Amino acid sequence: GMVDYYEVLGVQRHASPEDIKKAYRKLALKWHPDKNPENKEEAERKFKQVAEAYEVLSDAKKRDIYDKYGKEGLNGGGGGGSHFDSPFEFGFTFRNPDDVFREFFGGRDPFSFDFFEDPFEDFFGNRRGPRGGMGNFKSISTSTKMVNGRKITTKRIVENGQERVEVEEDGQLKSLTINGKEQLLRLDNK
Repeated sequence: GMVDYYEVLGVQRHASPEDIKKAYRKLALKWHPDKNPENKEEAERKFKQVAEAYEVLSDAKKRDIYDKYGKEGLNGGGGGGSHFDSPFEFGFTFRNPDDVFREFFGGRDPFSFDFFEDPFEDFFGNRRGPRGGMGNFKSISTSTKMVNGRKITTKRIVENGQERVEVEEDGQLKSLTINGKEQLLRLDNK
């Protein structure tokens, strides 16, 4: 009948490889972890499914199998009674969906721009930019002590060459300094 991966892509069984590429790219954005983190439940599940769907469905070796079977799947060739040459299952494991998207996109929004959607030009940091960026951290020094029953924690965080000191008391930020310039926390109403 049809291959379930088509339903994952949201297309018809007669969709071309190029149309598979379309759905793949579109859904890569649509259900991207950073696109819809609010519904991470539906997003994660479908996002990962898309990885599998694309990789397998787009494989000519699997298409050969599907053509033999008639898109029947379970023992399709036997049920249909077909006689075509096809590749065999050799105990192949499942691939990390994240690695799939890493290969083809880099784990990033397919429809993003390096000149317009610059991660390092984002006040809020909703483009995988600095301020919590992986590989951007040089070194973090953490030291905690007890003062009059109070938990005093000081963190020296170096990121992108910039140093910021964070001093907390019982889990509450008391002082914050950036490159020797103390910032006023009273301005932070987030």
